[PDB]
Amino acid sequence: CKSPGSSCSPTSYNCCRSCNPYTKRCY
Repeated sequence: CKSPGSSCSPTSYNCCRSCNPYTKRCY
């Protein structure tokens, strides 16, 4: 995954804790 806080794409949700759609950053 991507680490929390990290610059990610909203729709792919490619974080361990989902990508915040508004900020492009993992919860």
